[PDB]
Amino acid sequence: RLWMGTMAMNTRWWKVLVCLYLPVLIFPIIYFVPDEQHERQAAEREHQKSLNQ
Amino acid sequence: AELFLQNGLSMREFLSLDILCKLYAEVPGNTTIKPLLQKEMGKRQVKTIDMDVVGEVIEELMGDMFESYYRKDGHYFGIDPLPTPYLDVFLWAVLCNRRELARVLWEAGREPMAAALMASRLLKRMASRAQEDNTITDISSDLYDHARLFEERAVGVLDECFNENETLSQTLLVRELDHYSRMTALELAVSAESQDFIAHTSCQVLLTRLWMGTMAMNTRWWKVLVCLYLPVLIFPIIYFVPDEQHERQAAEREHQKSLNQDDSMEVIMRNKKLGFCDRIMHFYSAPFSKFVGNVVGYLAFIFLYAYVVLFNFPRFDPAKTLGGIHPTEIVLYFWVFTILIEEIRQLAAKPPKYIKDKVSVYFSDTWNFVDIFSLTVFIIAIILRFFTNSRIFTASRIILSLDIIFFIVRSLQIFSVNRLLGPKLVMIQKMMQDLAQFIIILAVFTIAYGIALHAVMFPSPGIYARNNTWVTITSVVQYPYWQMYGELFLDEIQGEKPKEFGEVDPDGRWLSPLLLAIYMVFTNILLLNLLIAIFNYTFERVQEDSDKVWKFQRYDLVQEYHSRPVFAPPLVLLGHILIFIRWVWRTMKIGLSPAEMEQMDNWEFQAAE
Amino acid sequence: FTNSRIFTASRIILSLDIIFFIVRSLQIFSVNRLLGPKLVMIQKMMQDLAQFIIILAVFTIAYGIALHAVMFPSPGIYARNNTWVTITSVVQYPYWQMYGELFLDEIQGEKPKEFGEVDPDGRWLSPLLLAIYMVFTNILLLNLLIAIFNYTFERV
Ligand SMILES: *[C@@H]1O[C@H](CO)[C@@H](O[C@@H]2O[C@H](CO)[C@@H](O)[C@H](O)[C@H]2NC(C)=O)[C@H](O)[C@H]1NC(C)=O
Ligand SMILES: *[C@@H]1O[C@H](CO)[C@@H](O[C@@H]2O[C@H](CO)[C@@H](O)[C@H](O)[C@H]2NC(C)=O)[C@H](O)[C@H]1NC(C)=O
Ligand SMILES: CC(C)CCC[C@@H](C)[C@H]1CC[C@H]2[C@@H]3CC=C4C[C@@H](O)CC[C@]4(C)[C@H]3CC[C@]12C
Ligand SMILES: CC(C)CCC[C@@H](C)[C@H]1CC[C@H]2[C@@H]3CC=C4C[C@@H](O)CC[C@]4(C)[C@H]3CC[C@]12C
Ligand SMILES: [Ca+2]
Repeated sequence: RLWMGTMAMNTRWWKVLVCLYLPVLIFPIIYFVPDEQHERQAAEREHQKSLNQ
Repeated sequence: AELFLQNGLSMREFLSLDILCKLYAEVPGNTTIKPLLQKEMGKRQVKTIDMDVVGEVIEELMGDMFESYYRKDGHYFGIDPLPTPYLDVFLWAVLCNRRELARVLWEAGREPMAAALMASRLLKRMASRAQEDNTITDISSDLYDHARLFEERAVGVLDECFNENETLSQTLLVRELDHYSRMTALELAVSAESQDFIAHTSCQVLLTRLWMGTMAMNTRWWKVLVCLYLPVLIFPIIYFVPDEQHERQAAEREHQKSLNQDDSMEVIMRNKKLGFCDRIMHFYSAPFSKFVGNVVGYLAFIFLYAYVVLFNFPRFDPAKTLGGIHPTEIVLYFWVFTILIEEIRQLAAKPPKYIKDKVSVYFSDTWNFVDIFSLTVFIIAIILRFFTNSRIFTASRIILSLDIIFFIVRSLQIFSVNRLLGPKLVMIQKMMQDLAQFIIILAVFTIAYGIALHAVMFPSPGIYARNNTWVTITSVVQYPYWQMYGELFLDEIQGEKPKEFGEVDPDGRWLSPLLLAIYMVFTNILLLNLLIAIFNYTFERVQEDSDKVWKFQRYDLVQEYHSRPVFAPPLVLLGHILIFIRWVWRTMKIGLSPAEMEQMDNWEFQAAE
Repeated sequence: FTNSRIFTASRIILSLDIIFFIVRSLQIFSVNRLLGPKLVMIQKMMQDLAQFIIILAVFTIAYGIALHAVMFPSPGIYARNNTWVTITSVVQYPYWQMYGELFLDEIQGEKPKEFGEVDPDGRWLSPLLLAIYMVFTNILLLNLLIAIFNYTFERV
């Protein structure tokens, strides 16, 4: 996790290699820790809902 | 729940449809099934849970065209009781990941072995679903461990069934189960990758019996080889399953005296008899006879392809008749076209019914890469052949003369039917990883030494500078590599051989052997001996597992040759047409009677107890 | 019978029978406490050697046919016009190349008189195919055979 410092856990080497020299691609294709944590929290709020109605 | 069942609760009366819908309505929230049910009923806009939703989730958790009975049976839509109360409450228990409740409901059930195999499939498939998805919480190791428990239970019931009666247990493995979408227990044990179940003696003996499809157990290869081409010898010397079973029954009737004064599975597992014309077609329909045929045809192909490549592959000239082409090469086109058709029908006959899914499962095993590569490479060569130009003709003959490697290396699959060679060929592919790691480290030392050696021998500008880029780049890689295998270029790297090797710099003449000496210590008597140590370490660990992997792959082998065309290697392409006629007109299991199905359920249940 | 051909057959047959009469000595060596068990261990290792040679033969023949086809084209200027030497060369040269007898001068352009003149495109294909063959033969299979013998030696 410290090796993946403020960056999504499944970001591959080539994606980093492309984004290192093309910093315009840095925003669209690189996911971050807030994004995945927001997704998990947004999902887990929905799982607590009742299955009917 | 266990205590209520075994005191005075009867699940036939208890479980109605509303109770079952109420059970699925009140799933916890922390489980894996809850997101899946929500996602399924999320699409198609349905506010209330029903069994159609649950059926579709169970269908997508078993991908090989599974058909849950909730989607079709009339009892699960919206009084007489439900058909299988114990089963669908057990399915609810395993989908909620409740260990003790699933065990309790498993022990009070009709088919323990099939239910256990379906459970393990469901658990490990939803485990992988939970692992690879971000909007589902990772409880994957718990689900894999629970799947492993049900795998052990399935093997245990099989083992007890085998110890009681060895024949009817093999009949138990090929039962066409009605509650599991017409799918047999062996197919369920293959769907969930259960190597311990398939490696069990009962399954292995069954696979050997299916391999000997409607043919005596001790019919040797040469007897089949003779009878394959001489079909008049098919009746006298080939024994069959009815003959040996008639002999055993006729003997066992005498032992009781006082001492004083497409129907292959049926004829395997019944008391059916074969006439004259039946036991010809049944001989040709056997997987082992198709295998022997395949081997003979394959040998013919390799000798034919080796001849054309070594001796007679001329260039195309329009002046001569037929382009000066020997008939041999046309016979080669014919056989490669036959192999192409075989690979097309191997693609077409996969379990999923989606061309992407067929292709995805078709490229699962690594042989099909080699198959499609070698076939593509061949077609490209024959396309390039006809143009009458020295450069691209040289490209054509080189491409064929290298494709021989892949067609010959493809023989190792027909060698892997053997008990001894099979496991060894699995062990080799498991050692390829350690070889790959070794070559990476070796490449680093090789290139370091190579650049240093070439720089010192041949200075960069000057009198001794070789004025050519490609030979420099290739020499750096070349000479260090051959020096590993004892090809020491001691005359060359020192002063001698000015004409052949090239004249060396005066100070390179004494640096080169010194650098060689150091390189030979760190390469030959360190790394190579370390590679020997790595292989001996991993051989024992791989020895344990590679046998099970070979045991498991015997099913695919038998199932492959069960579906192959009936006719022999010379006419095999003619045989292929009959499958096309059957397909344009528009299997390893038996259907039992209701009385027999009841008897088999009772015997299986007692074995589970 | 006094005839050069069958006399040559006679002396060759005797000069090869010496092998079997000398190898027969290993039974009189097997009365020893130490040499006896070792001679039993050898015959139990012959099975693993047999399996190894089968797999090795498949790689040898694949490489052999490819090598000879590329060096010497099938008809043409560089086609060697002799069937027996072709059949024996396919088997021969790959086999000696296992034991470090790399024919690097021969499979490349040099030695036109001894080995035979090679096709211009075979001159650069042959070392590349050799290099691949040497990886999969010397530093994979032979080391795997060492691993197989050490595994089975304790059990035997
Ligand atoms: C490579 O090219 C270089 C430069 O043209 C050659 O070096 C010259 O060789 C001549 C003849 O021996 C000398 O008189 C010069 O003094 C050299 N030049 C320098 C700058 O020192 C060299 O001969 C060529 N080498 C080969 C092998 O062709
Ligand atoms: C093998 O035989 C072939 C065919 O007879 C010979 O190839 C011919 O060689 C001559 C002389 O070099 C050329 O003029 C012809 O063009 C070649 N024929 C063709 C069809 O290209 C070849 O010389 C013989 N090889 C050996 C080593 O004896
Ligand atoms: C095995 C142990 C003793 C290490 C041996 C290292 C030897 C082989 C190395 C180290 C120094 C090297 C020598 C260094 C100097 C010379 C002088 C001249 O003739 C060129 C080669 C020659 C003769 C080298 C031959 C190889 C060499 C002798
Ligand atoms: C050990 C690792 C680095 C792999 C090394 C592979 C080397 C030895 C292989 C791969 C490509 C091959 C080269 C391909 C092209 C040429 C050009 C010419 O000179 C003929 C041989 C030569 C020089 C080959 C020599 C052997 C070669 C260099
Ligand atoms: Ca295939």
